Amino acid sequence: IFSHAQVTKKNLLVTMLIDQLCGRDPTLTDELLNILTELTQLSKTTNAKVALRARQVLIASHLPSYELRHNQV
Amino acid sequence: LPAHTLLNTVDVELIYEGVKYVLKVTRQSPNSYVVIMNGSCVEVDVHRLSDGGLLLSYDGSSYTTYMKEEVDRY
Amino acid sequence: RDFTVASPAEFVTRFGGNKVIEKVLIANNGIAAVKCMRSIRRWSYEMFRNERAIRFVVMVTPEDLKANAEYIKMADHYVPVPGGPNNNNYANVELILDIAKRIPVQAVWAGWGHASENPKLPELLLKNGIAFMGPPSQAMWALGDKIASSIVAQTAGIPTLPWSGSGLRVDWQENDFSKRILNVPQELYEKGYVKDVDDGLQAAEEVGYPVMIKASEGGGGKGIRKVNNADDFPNLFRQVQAEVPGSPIFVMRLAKQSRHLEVQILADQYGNAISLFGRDCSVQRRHQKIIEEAPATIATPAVFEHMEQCAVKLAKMVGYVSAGTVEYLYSQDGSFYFLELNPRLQVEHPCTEMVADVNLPAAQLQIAMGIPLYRIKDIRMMYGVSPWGDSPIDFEDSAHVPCPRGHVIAARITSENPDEGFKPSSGTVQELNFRSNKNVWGYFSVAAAGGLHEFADSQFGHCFSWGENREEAISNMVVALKELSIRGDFRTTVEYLIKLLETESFQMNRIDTGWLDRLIAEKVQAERPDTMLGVVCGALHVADVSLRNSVSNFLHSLERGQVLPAHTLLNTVDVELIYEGVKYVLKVTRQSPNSYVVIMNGSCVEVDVHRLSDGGLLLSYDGSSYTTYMKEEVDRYRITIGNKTCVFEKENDPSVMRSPSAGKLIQYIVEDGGHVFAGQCYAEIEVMKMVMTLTAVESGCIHYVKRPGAALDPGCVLAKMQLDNPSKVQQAELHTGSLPRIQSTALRGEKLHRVFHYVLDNLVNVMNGYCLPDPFFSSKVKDWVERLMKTLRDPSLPLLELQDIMTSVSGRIPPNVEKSIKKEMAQYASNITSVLCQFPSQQIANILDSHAATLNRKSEREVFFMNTQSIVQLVQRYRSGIRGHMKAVVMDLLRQYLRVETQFQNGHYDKCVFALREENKSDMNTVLNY
Amino acid sequence: ERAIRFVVMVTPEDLKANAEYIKMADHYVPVPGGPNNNNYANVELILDIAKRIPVQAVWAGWGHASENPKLPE
Amino acid sequence: PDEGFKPSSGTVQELNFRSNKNVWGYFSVAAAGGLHEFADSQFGHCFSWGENREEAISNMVVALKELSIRGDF
Repeated sequence: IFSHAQVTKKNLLVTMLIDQLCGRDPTLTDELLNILTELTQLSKTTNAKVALRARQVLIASHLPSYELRHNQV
Repeated sequence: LPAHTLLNTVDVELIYEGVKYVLKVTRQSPNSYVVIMNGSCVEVDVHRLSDGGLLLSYDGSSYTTYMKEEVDRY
Repeated sequence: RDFTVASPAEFVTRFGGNKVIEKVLIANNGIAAVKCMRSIRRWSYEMFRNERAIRFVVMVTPEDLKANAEYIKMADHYVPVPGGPNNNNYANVELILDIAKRIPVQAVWAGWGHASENPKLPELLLKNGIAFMGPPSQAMWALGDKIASSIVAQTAGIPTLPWSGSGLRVDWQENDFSKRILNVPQELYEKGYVKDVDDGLQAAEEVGYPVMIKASEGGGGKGIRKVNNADDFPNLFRQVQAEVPGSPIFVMRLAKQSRHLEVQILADQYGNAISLFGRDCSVQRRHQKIIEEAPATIATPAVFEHMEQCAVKLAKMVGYVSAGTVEYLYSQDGSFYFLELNPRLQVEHPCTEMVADVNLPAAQLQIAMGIPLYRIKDIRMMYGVSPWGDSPIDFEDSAHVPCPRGHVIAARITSENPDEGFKPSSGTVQELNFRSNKNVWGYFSVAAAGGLHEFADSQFGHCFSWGENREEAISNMVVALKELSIRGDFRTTVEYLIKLLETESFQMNRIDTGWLDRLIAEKVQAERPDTMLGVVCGALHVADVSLRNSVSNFLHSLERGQVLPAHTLLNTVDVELIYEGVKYVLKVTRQSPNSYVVIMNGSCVEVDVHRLSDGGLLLSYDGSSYTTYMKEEVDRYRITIGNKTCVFEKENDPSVMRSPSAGKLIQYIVEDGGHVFAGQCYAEIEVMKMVMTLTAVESGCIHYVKRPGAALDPGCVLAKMQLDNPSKVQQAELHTGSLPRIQSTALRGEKLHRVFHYVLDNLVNVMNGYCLPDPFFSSKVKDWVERLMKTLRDPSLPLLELQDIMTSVSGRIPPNVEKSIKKEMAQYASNITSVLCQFPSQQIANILDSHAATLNRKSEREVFFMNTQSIVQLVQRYRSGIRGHMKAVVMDLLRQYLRVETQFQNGHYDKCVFALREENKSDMNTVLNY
Repeated sequence: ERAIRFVVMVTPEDLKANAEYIKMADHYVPVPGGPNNNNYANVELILDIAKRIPVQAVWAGWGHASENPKLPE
Repeated sequence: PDEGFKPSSGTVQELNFRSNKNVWGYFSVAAAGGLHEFADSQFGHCFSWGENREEAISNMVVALKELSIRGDF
């Protein structure tokens, strides 16, 4: 209960820790994928920002990071 | 009970020699307390002693402290 | 008297030092930390007029914090460190350096803890500009293990040695520094250590029968063998070679039973070393010090001065600074042997402080600042020189000036358990009260709140006593120890120390290093109270706990709206206690809230019991009063009477399986006659309509008493089990006698108006439910009635009451009324034994009302009406004379009866109780009383 | 250490307050409480106790009876 | 001493007098227990010895600064 009461502040921390881990490195191992796909399932509106940002990571980590396209083309 | 009767912040008011001081007290950990007055904050390491008192570390110096609450005084 | 210092810098400048110390780290805990901080702060106030001029940093483990260690609150700053064994917190020299540099400190003090035996710490500290309050590492190396120590002692004035491998030595270096280079003494090492099976015999042929063989890494119960024969040497010798395979072994001659003396050495960083004084430390248990004594009174002046000279020569040639101890073995014929140098301050160092008027830890601080000995105040006074000066001292020419003042005994309080050996115990403190007095003091590492944890060593406090001579010091110590109070979960060896100090062999100073071992084998754990008193006291404690629990639970039930029947609020308790194999069975009841009765085998004793706020009981038994405490353990009761302890066993021995509760037996799980193991379920019972199994406690062959399907009572007999009977066979021999009895405080012929109160109060308490058992009730009550009837018909009663109430108030009574009252009561006394004799209640009332008819105003009104109230009460009671008063008393008792019993008519118990509960809403004690 | 026995007079107040002298004494006798004139400044009571419990001496010190010249008589 | 010198009373919570060399003292109440209405002031006495005036003062000052008395009074 106590830790749940400060959910918004925790969400700020969660987003900062996502951006420093899956930022300029669009790759996801099969340990982070489990977390991200679990995190996007928080449907309550209090935890939207984390579920949104996680989604942005998970969907963005399928496009080649512009070196592959440059080289192949 | 709802999750606003289990607060982590306390407002404290204390008058000394006619001067009123208003402070907020919160925690960064079970032992790390933060005292805030007029937008300035100080960190204190607090440990609970078995004898009812508190062991503080404030500005390097440590202290052992005790409080008794009276009807109209601390 | 012109020295004006305020900071350590100025002090160093004035006294000629070279290093300023403002912060000290203590790499220790408990007693050592406490003592260091206290002594140095005293000195700091003396010099700087600031008790906190030197700041102390301590390292705190979570264990010490949770145990509320005493040193924590004293420290200026604390830093947490990892807990557990010493190698994580205090014996980690690299961690010590890390803290010392993290928090900028100028020195480190180690004392007698865990790091002062590690020669690597001074190196690490000196390489970073940090002053260690102790020797340099080169000394601690040269003072290495035992072979090097025995060799190096022989390079100057040679102390005798009992063949430390051999009696061979090296060349002379009387006052020159030298390291233990393995070029010359290697030969000695080759003789000091052995390789083959027959090498050690070459020592045995010269030393004799008592040979001790030890490995270079021996210790902790292994690697040590004591050879008592000549032809059995190869056996135990080869054993030691196998105890630590691959390591070198050494052989030495074993010590005789004689005295262990010590010399305290103190030295500066400029090559000046002095001997302070000695100590006699020959009270040891398994080579552990217990009692120390400061004047070394066994050694004659000549030989003792020689020992001092040898110790100083060793310290000078090796290059020792700050402080240390040299041990000697003193034989009864005036011949000493070198044992070892301890390169650190000892715990028993106050012994030499108190008789030299010095401060050793402060002296260490001043040495660390680079101050020579001839500038430190106390040393200067010790050699008869003005403190406030700078003149040098010729320590060799004035070495006869120092002289001990008095005699000191230091007794250490350990946490061992003299019962069943000396196993270290631990737990919480409930009370710690050391009553100090003139010439007695002491200090502890724990307070009343706090405790001793697993990693917290023994020796949690020290007591010291000074006297002019040996006998006075003993007397002070003995009394002081008998007066202190230590109570907790752990055991506290104090009473044994008392018994030792009262032993004639100690007092006549006829002891040796094997004294206590011999006494231990003779089973000397005495200092027990008398059995009868212990039995009574334990009975009272057990019964009182049971009675208070009954009251509390019953009252709690009443508050919640439940009514329990009136047989769960009992006034009689059965107590069973085994002492020294003898079982005692007693009943305890009450004649009043404070009057208890203990009954055994048809004999009763009365005890006056008062509850103390501290958890104990105040007793009055046979005239004598006692203060007692009880602690209930799993299978024992620990009873403290005064300062003596008695332990009673709680019977659990017959190995009979019993039902823990009421209920019903459904079935048994195993066969009758089958073997059962502990923890296996043997039976199935149901209480509460909810089934509960039953596990066996012991492994054995079970035979069942009750047949399947049976009513179960708590503590009933269900099934016996046959075991192998390890012990506790026939621990009954039920005592069948009678308890003490000589008094009773019946007031037989004492004043007659005190008897009134006595008998009346007993009868009132009967009316309130306090009643003896069957053969005792109406054996004393009839007498109470008869005595009351006789008292109430005696005409002398009311005047006696008047005497007491009038005499208690002499002042604040106008002289007029005072004189009149005295006259009237005298007339009444003159008319005793006359049919017209009547108590002049009206006349007393008349004169008091006359003065009140005058009616002085303004604080002369109220004083008169108030200080005469007792007289008013007395005259009101005897308006109709002794006859009316008698009838009034008896009527009032009958009214008590009706006050209770008219409430329990009209229906059943619970209905009446609910009526009372609903009337007395705001108080449930009233209901309980009914 | 207990060759000379000491009797003390105990009021209910001192008993409830766990006065230190109570535990040290060898014997105690209760007396009436309140001001000093009921318990300790009452010389006649002191005599009454001294004879009721056969004692050979009475020490008063600096309390309340040592300023009353009637007690030695 | 605050607001004059009115006598106070109540329960004791802690009484720890840390004795030392040449210092001692004693009290009429223990940690458990208290001071009641009829219980006079002067519940303890501390004594310190020295060779001269100055040393005795020093001992007394330090010892007083080291003791702990806590209670309602």
